[PDB]
Amino acid sequence: APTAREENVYMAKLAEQAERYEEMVEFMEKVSNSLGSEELTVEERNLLSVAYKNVIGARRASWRIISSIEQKEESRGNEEHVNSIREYRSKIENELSKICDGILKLLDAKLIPSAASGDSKVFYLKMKGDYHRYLAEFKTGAERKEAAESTLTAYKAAQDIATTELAPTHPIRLGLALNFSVFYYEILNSPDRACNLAKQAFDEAIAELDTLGEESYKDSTLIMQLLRDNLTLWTSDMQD
Amino acid sequence: APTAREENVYMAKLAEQAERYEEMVEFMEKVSNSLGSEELTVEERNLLSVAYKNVIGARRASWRIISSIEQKEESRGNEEHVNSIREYRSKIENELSKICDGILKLLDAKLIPSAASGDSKVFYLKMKGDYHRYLAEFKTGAERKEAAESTLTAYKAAQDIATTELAPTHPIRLGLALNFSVFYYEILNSPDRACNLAKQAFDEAIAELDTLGEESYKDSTLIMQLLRDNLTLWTSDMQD
Amino acid sequence: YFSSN
Amino acid sequence: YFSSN
Repeated sequence: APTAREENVYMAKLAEQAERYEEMVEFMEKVSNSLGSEELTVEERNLLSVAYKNVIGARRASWRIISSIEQKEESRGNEEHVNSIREYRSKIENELSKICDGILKLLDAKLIPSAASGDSKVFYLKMKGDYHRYLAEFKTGAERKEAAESTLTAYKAAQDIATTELAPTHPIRLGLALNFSVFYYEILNSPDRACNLAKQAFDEAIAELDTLGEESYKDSTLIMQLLRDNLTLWTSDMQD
Repeated sequence: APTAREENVYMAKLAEQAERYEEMVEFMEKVSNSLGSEELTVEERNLLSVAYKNVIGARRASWRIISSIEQKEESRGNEEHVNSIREYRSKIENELSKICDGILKLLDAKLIPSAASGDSKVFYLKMKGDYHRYLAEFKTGAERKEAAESTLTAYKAAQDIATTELAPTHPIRLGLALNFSVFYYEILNSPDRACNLAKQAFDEAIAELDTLGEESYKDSTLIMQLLRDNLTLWTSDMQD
Repeated sequence: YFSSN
Repeated sequence: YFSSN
């Protein structure tokens, strides 16, 4: 008979196919809270991150829509709609704060103390950077500073390991550079250090591809397109 | 200051934009449970139906996916996965049964006793037909018969009013024919009376368009394409 | 799975 | 809103 861990992993993949990512999250958390000294397999670790990226991702999209609407109704001085919109937004933000705190507790409690290779250390620290950065995207004032500070500590810990342990062409490292640069551009409003970081990750990858090739080419070339996309539209905005 | 009814309607439209249809349903139900002798406006009545069609619609899509998977794992004799898949399916079915019973209680309690024109009588009876037919799609045995029986009573009550009160080109009447025929084809497995019904609705619409024109042409011509689509692939299957 | 309004 | 991994 299969173990609970096997059946939770199987349910999670059923949850992903039915597109019920909340329950996908719950199943993958049962797997994580059942760990001893060992760490998640690449597959389970990617199932956890896909679950959470899709739960948070639906709220982020909702937040963005409700924010743009509120910015329009502010533009007309239509306060009653504005107050309704903001109660709605505040509710979406309460979910964002809960989803983030779920994964962020897991990461510090189970996942990061189990990481045993460079691959997973970077993977979990970058995911800690990511979810502190989703908080930053909507927090204001004192709360925003704390998020941004947490984000920067996590991404820099990730990158100290990534640049010393993974190849320039590794998708988790390229993904880290991609997000770290986005954090400089959109949270810290620093286009100078966004481009320096993004373009340096791209150039070290190109250099490795030109001399050594790489394995898992599929994933990296697309993140590399992402890097180049953000770069060419960041640098058109500095000029334009 | 705007009334609670106005602010619930406004929230529902915010819920639709953020794609949070569960809460859209809740807001539109507050509007319906606040009715006296008057009925919902065309707008609010369509907001309620869009809310529910999107809540149920996500479970139906999930059910279909989990059903096809289970039919495959049955095909291999892989019973342990089959039993996991069916606990998952049974959970989706428990949500389908709850969503359906929500709108079906509202329809009999508030909406149908308030309907005062042909337009809304047909609209609510057809929506009662629709949600008994979503139950039929997954129920078995005795439960399936009761659903199918409820479905047929509702659609025939709708159609007795539709054919006597609305024009052949009216989208609610064409939509009724579209669904009624689907119920014959997919629930009653009767392709003969599906085509007779679908093709008769189409032909009376074509006849009215050819002689009198029609207003709200936008919506009807597309439902009419739907009728013709189902017809041409139903009749290719009877031949093929 | 056929088209329905 | 920019591209992120």
